[PDB]
Amino acid sequence: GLYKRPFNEAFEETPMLVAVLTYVGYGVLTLFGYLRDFLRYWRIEKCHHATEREEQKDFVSLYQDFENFYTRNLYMRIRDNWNRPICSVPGARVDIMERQSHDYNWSFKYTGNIIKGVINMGSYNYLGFARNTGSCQEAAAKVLEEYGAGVCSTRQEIGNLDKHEELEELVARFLGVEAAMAYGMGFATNSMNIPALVGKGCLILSDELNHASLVLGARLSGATIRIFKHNNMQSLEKLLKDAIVYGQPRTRRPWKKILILVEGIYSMEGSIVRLPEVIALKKKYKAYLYLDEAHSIGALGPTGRGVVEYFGLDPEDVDVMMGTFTKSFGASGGYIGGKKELIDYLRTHSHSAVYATSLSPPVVEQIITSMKCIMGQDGTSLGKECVQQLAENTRYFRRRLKEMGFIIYGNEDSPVVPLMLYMPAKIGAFGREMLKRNIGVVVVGFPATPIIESRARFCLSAAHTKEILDTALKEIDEVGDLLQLKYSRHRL
Amino acid sequence: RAWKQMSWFYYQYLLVTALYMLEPWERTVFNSMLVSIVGMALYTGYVFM
Amino acid sequence: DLTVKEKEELIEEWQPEPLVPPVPKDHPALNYNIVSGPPSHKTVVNGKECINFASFNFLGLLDNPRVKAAALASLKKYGVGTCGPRGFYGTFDVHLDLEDRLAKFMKTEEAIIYSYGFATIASAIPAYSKRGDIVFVDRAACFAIQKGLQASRSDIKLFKHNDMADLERLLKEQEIEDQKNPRKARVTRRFIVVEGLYMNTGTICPLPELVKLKYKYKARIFLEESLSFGVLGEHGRGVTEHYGINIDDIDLISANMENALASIGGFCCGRSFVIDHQRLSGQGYCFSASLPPLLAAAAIEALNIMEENPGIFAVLKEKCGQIHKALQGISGLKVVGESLSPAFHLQLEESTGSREQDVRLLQEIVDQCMNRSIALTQARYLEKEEKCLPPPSIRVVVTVEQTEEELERAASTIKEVAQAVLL
Ligand SMILES: CCCCCCC(=O)CCCCCC/C=C/C[C@@H](O)[C@H](O)[C@](CO)(NCc1c(COP(=O)(O)O)cnc(C)c1O)C(=O)O
Repeated sequence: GLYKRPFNEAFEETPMLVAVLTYVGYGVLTLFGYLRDFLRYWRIEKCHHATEREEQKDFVSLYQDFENFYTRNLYMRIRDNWNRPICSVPGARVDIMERQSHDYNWSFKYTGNIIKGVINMGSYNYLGFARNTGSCQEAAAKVLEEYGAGVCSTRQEIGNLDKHEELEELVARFLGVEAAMAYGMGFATNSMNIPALVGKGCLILSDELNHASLVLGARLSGATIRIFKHNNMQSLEKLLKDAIVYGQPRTRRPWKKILILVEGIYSMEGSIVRLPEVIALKKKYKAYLYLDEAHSIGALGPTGRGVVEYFGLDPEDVDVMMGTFTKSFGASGGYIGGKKELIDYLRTHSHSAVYATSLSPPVVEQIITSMKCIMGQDGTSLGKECVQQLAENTRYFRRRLKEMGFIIYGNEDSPVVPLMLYMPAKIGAFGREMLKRNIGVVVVGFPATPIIESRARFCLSAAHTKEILDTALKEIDEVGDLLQLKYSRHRL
Repeated sequence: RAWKQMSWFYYQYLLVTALYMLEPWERTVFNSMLVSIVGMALYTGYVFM
Repeated sequence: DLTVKEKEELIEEWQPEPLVPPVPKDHPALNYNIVSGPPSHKTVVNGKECINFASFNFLGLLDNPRVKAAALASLKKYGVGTCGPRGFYGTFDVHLDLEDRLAKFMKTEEAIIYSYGFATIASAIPAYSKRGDIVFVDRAACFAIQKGLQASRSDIKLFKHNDMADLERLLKEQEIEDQKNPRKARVTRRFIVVEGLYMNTGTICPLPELVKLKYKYKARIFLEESLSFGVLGEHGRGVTEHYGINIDDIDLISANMENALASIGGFCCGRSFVIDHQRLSGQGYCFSASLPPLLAAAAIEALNIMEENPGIFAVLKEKCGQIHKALQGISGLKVVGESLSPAFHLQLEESTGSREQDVRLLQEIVDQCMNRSIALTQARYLEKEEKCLPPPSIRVVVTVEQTEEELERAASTIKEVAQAVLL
C-alpha cells in the first residue's frame, strides 16, 4: 500500500450531550406518534391518510401500521423539505415552484409565485455540463431530429443501434480498459449485472456503506454475503483469511470465487476508498474487484479519469469498473468496463441486454459530446479548466467550513461535503431556514443514514463562481449561529 | 433587546426538545405536563426542607 | 485448531475459478444486429434495407413529427440531464404533468413514474409483498415479474397457464392451510400477479374469473400491461376496458412506456392508498435519477395524440386480424397467439431433440427472409435463468404503419421460406 501523495481524512466523533439530546427528541416524537395513532384509532379526528375500499375491508390489512409508523408521524411532519419541484435548468441557479400546505404537509397546494435564482447545492453537475446551450445541446437536437426519441426493442433484438457501438468504443478509449458496454440506468446496471458474474457457491464481501443497488444485486444472486467494516483494511484482511481457510459454511468446501464490492466515493459518508491497500490485498489473496465509480468518474483526477488516476494506479488491476453518466456527464445511463472476455460474456448473458430496452439516442449523443469535450478531442481548452475549477472550489469550500467550526466528514479532496446536524427537528429547521435565505440544500435522515447521524449534503460544481460560494458561506455561517450547529472543538 | 433574547431561548428550547415539529395543541399538552411534574417535584422537595 | 503453517499452506494452495467462464459455443446472440439509422418503417439492417416487422412500435408514434417537435422544445427549455433523484431537486414540472395526464387517461386517482421500463415492475412487487406472504403467479409471466418476485422473500406458487381450475385448486389448498393455523393466517397476505397480454405466448388472461376468484378467496390482484396498455379496447385504456371490468377491482396496474408510447420509462397506476407507498419503498424510485424531461414531454405529446385519434386502435386491430388469418396454413410452422394480439409467435410444429438445431433453423429462416427484405427477429431468452423456458420462436409484430400490401407480401415471403427450409 503505497500512496504517492498524503491521504487525509477526518471523522469527528459525536459529542455525548448531543447524542443524549437526539435520543430524547426521538423518544418524544415516538411517544407523540403513539398518541396520534391512538387518537386516529378511536376516530376522534378524521384520518387524512387514505383507507382501503369498503368491500376490501374484509381482506387482510395491506399495511402493518407500525411498519409505516415512521412515515406517518415522523416523515410526514417535515415532508416539505423534500420533493421540491423545479422549473428551470439545474445549473448554479435554479427556479423552485413555491408550494404551501394547510393540513400540516398532508396535501400540498401550489401557489402562483415561483422563487427565482436560488443557489443550488442539491444537483450534482460536478463538471457543469447541465446547460441548455452549447455544442452538446445542438448535437443532441440534431440526433433527436434524425433518429427520434426512444428505441422500441432490446439490444439482442433489432433494438441495437450504431450510436451504441460508437458510445461503447469511446468509453473503452476514455477509461483505458480494453472494452466496455453501456446500459439504461446505473441502478439497473448493478441489479442486473451482479447476478450474472457470481452464482451460488461464491462469496461477496460488501462494504458496510454500499449503495442500495449493489446490495440488491448481491441479494438477487445466490452468493453468500459477508460485510466488513467501512474502510477498515484489517477487517477486510481478517474476512479474506477466514473465508479462504475455512470455506463454505454448511460443508467446508473451498469457495469458487471471492468478489469484493467497493465504491469510488461514498455519497453520504464522503470518504474516498483506500484503493492501493485494497488492490494489494486482492493480489495477495487472489480475489476479484468490482469498483463502483458513480460519484468519482469525473470529479477526481488530474484530467478527470477517475479515482484510479487520482491514486496513480493501473486501470488493468481492477477487474470490473462500473460507472454512471448521470452524476457528471449530465445524462442518464450506466457503463461497465473491463477485459474483452468479460464484456463478451456480459453482452451474451446480461439481463439488461436481453429483457430491457436500449439507451436513447439523444442521451448517447450528449454523452459522446461531453466525453469528447473532456478528452480534449473537441479542440477547446474547456476540458482542463473545469476540473481545475472544481478542485479549487472543493478545497476553498471545505477550508472555509472547517474554519467556522462545523463537523465535516470525509476526505479533503472529496467534492461532496456532508455537514452534521445530529438532531431531528434541526433537519427540518436547517432546510427551511436555508431556503428562506435563497440557498437550496439537501438534508438526509434515518432511511439513508443512521439514527444519530443526520446530515446536510453539499455537492460542489465547476459552475459555481467565487461570489456564489461567498454568499452561500455567509448565509451558512449566519444559520449555524442561529441554530447552534458548531459542534467541533478543535478549531472554531 | 431582552425580548429577542427570551424569544431566542424559547426557540432553542423548541429546537432541542423537538417541539418544533409538533402541532400547537401538542406543544401545549407537553408544556402543561412538564410544568405539572416540576411543581410536584418542587412541593415534594419542600416537604424535605 | 489449525496450526499456522497449515493456514498459510491452505491459503497459498487455493486457486479461484476465472471470473467469467470461456464461451466455446459460438452463440448467435454474440453476433448482434447493426441497425443504421432509426429503427422505423423501411429501416436498414446490416446494410440491407428492410421493412420493420420486429420493433415494438405499435401505434407508429416514434417518428411522428409532433412528438419530435415537443421533445425538441423540452430539450431547449431544460436540457438533456436531470441531475438528481426524485427527492433531491430532481422533480420537474413535466414529471408532475405527465403523472396527472396518465392518471386522467386511465381514470385512476394516482400514478407514479419510473425512469426505466424493467425497474417499475421489478420494484413494485417487493414494496408491497414481504416475507411470509403467499403469491400466485402465472407460469408464462415475463422475466421482470420473476425478478420482482425473487427480490421479495414471499413464497411463490406457479399455476398453469390460463387455467382457472388450477388457481381455484391452489386457493382451496391455501384456505385449508389457513383453517389449520389461524394465528399465522391473520398475518399472511394473498396476491395474484397476472399479465394483461403475455409477451411469451401472446394470449389474453380471463379477467372476469380472476375478479370472481379474488372476491371469493380474498386475494389482491396485481395486473401488468406491457403490451395491452396501448393496443386493446375502444379507447386504448387496457384490458380492463376491453373486458369491461371496472377499474376499481384491479388493485395496481403496471406498464412500460417504451412499447406503445415509444419513450423510455414505465409507470404504475392505482388508488392513492396503494400508490403513495411506492414513493418511499420503491428501490427503483428513491435511489435512482429521475426521467429526463425530453422523454417525459415526448410521452405527454404521445398521450395527446392517442386521446385525439381513437381510430388507430381499430386499424391496428384489423391489421392484426388480417395478418394472423393470413399466416394460417404454413406447412412447417405453427402460429401461437390470438387474433387481437399485436405481437405473436411462430414456432416449429415438430421440434427436433436439440434446442440448438431448432434455433439454427429459425435463424436460417430469419436470414433468408432478411435477404428478401422483410426484417424479422427471434425471441431471446436466458436458458438458465428462466424459471419456465418457452420454446424457440420467431416474433411477428404488427404496426399501424404497415400497409395491406406489405402484410400480404410478408406472409407470402415467410410461407415460401418456411416451405423451402423446413422441407
Ligand atoms: C426525523 C425525520 C427525518 C425524515 C428524513 C426522511 C428522508 O431522508 C427521506 C429521503 C428522500 C429521498 C432519498 C434519496 C436517496 C439518495 C441516495 C443516493 O445515494 C442515490 O443513491 C444516488 C442518486 O440516486 N445514487 C446514484 C448512484 C447510483 C445510481 O445512479 P443512477 O442510475 O444515475 O440513478 C448507483 N450507485 C451509486 C453509488 C450512486 O451514487 C446519489 O449518489 O446521489
